[PDB]
Amino acid sequence: MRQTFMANESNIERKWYVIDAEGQTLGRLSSEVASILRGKNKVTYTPHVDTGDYVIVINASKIEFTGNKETDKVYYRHSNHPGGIKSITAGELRRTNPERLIENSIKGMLPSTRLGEKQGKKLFVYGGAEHPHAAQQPENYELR
Amino acid sequence: SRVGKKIIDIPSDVTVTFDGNHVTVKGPKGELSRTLNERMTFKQEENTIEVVRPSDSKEDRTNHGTTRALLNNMVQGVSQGYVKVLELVGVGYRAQMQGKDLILNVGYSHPVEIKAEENITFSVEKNTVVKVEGISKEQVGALASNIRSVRPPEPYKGKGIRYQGEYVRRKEGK
Amino acid sequence: MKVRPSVKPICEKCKVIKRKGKVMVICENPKHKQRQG
Amino acid sequence: TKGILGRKIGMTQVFGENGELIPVTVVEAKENVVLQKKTVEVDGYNAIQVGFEDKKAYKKDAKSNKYANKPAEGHAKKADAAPKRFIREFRNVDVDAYEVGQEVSVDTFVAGDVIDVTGVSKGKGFQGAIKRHGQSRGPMSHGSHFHRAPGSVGMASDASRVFKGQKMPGRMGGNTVTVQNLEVVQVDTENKVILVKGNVPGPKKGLVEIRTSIKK
RNA sequence: UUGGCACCUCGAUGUCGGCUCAUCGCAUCCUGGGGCUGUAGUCGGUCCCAAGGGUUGGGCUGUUCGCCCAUUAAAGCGGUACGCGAGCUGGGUUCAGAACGUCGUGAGACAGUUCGGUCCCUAUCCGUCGUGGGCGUAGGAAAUUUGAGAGGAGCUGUCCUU
RNA sequence: GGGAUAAGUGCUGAAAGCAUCUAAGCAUGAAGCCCCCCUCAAGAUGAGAUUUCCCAACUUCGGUUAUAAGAUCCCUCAAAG
Ligand SMILES: [Mg+2]
Ligand SMILES: [Mg+2]
Ligand SMILES: [Mg+2]
Ligand SMILES: [Mg+2]
Ligand SMILES: [Mg+2]
Ligand SMILES: [Mg+2]
Ligand SMILES: [Mg+2]
Ligand SMILES: [Mg+2]
Ligand SMILES: [Mg+2]
Ligand SMILES: [Mg+2]
Ligand SMILES: [Mg+2]
Ligand SMILES: [Zn+2]
Repeated sequence: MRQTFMANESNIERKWYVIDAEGQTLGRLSSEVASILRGKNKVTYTPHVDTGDYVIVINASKIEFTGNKETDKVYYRHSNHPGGIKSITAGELRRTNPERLIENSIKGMLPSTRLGEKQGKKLFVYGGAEHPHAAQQPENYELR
Repeated sequence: SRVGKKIIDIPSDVTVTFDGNHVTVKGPKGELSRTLNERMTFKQEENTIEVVRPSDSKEDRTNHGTTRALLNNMVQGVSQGYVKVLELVGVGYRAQMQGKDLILNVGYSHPVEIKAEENITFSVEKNTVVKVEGISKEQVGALASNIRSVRPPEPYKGKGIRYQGEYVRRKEGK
Repeated sequence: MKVRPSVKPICEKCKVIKRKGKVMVICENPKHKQRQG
Repeated sequence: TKGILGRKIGMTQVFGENGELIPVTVVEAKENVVLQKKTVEVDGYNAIQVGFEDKKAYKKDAKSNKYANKPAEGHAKKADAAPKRFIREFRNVDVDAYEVGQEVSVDTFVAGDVIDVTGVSKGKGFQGAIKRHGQSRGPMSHGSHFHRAPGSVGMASDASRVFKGQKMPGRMGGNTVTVQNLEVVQVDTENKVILVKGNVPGPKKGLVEIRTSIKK
């Protein structure tokens, strides 16, 4: 008999969390955050709905890289114009725009679907320690 | 690291204070502060400072040697300072002191001026000899290098700014 | 500078060193200077 | 740094001291007022909003831009100024010097000042690649069936597409253009006119924005 | 590049050169920064970094090439269906005529030559260049704006002085 | 002009009592990179900001209404097409 529970917007409740990016590797922080955004850590996780929780990331500037990624790691973007390839190093990206580095890493670890895009929108990253979502009453989360 | 193992003697006048890895060395001429490697452990005695490598791993051995040498340089520097003499060679080559800054004329249509830095002294003797004196060995060396870079010694005639004890290879003109 | 895959001492004075992940020869004679590449 | 808004009256010539002929553009910069001052504290950047040329006051059944609307009249009234046809910001000018409701005069600029003039270029309408992009015509004889065409628009199977930024026929003119390093030959306080050496972008009766040259 | 192979296309994938318009690589022609020199200076040789921009007009030939003339800072080398024929030309090549040499008994034939010789197509879709409408942007509006992004530009001679 | 760099050139410096531009550290270094200059740009759905304008009655209390500010139709036109 068909007995599997399916989550719906009526029965889904999304919490808010804060994660400190200080002394955390970009990839390993990103991989864990993506799961929280997807709602993989919930027992009521349903694939076709968003059961995941909102996540706030603070101190994005204090994210750490290993080896020579600071210089060697390059981000390429194309403008869709002939010869329109632009490059930023990971270190430079962290300095100029710490938030984008974190966001892009996590968004790359999310599914490329309409739901997936929505799950990425629930991510909020701030380079400083302070965050503007006090009204949301976020709960501090410690990476496992 | 034989160098690392060797203790750094402290002059009685000089006073050294260690704050974790960072070390502040106080001397009559000046006070120098640097941050040593965290792994390296430093034992301070009134007579002398001893630095011991935590492990026999290469990385620690290299840092031990560097740390020891750096600490020794600071203490010696505050005690006596480091002076490097640069001598201009060739006709029409002269040095003149404008305030703190040094002005050099070396076969350039434009006159050359080098800004003075803190904990550095620029002085010219006979208009051909310049002395850079400071507590920091590195800082003295860096500024001296800049002075030499203005006009480096040429092989053919030896004309240019050179270190007093520098040797220049000589090539026959014709 | 001589840039070549075979970097080796041309004379006794030449000294084999590794700088910035590249093997190089340093010597009093400027000619003997080499860089692996 | 100084900025004034004016209309392009037209071009003329003036004879210099040495008898050199100086081509000049006549600009009328009457009725300039500081309508608003923007600061980093409030707006996030420092600039002065300047309105040029008075328009008629609000009327009940205005069908044209000649008469000011209620929203515009309020903004001008806050400055204690009449409603203005053209309003533009000057970030170059220092906010502290100017005050809201202060008249900006031609006398601010002086003769011999190097300036950058901004205006919308004259509109040419729909134009072909030759006129619009300065492309070469094809042969006009020798069996030619190619005269004013754009030429090849790409390669072949490699790419199999036209690249973005391919120069093709389209609407020409109406672009904002800034001519740099022009000079003020003369300033007439009585006529409210500034004489600018050379030619400035746009049609006659077109708004021109005169600023101190950024490059110095 | 010359080939080898015969795997797509023979109910058609137009073939050389030029023109128009480019675009990309760098094994850099010029300009920029360097090392070494059998580098006196002025000039050079060689090697390393560098693709931002630039990189001419003619005579001969269908030519590509090449040679020549006169320049230039320089007259780069390649890829893009040897870029580009629903963008152009059609001189060469590759139909029917004719002729020469040559071969063939002949009809005829010749990467031998010579003279002449029909280049279609109203853009559906993507793409590209311009120009509007709808809705969104949690009230409805008029203006002035920030810039996440994106594009453009980016070259060099000579002379004087020192 | 500025910042960061390439090939380079160093300063201090050990592994390796010497030496060493590099390992830690610290400088300098190109028409090139990122800026500076010019133009576009909030469908930047992450849709931003500033200033100003308009602001009532009904009602089943769910909301509706024409109207406000405003903008158009239509008409005279060009600097626009
Ligand atoms: Mg050999
Ligand atoms: Mg032509
Ligand atoms: Mg015709
Ligand atoms: Mg085609
Ligand atoms: Mg077979
Ligand atoms: Mg078919
Ligand atoms: Mg190269
Ligand atoms: Mg072809
Ligand atoms: Mg033909
Ligand atoms: Mg025949
Ligand atoms: Mg044949
Ligand atoms: Zn040697």
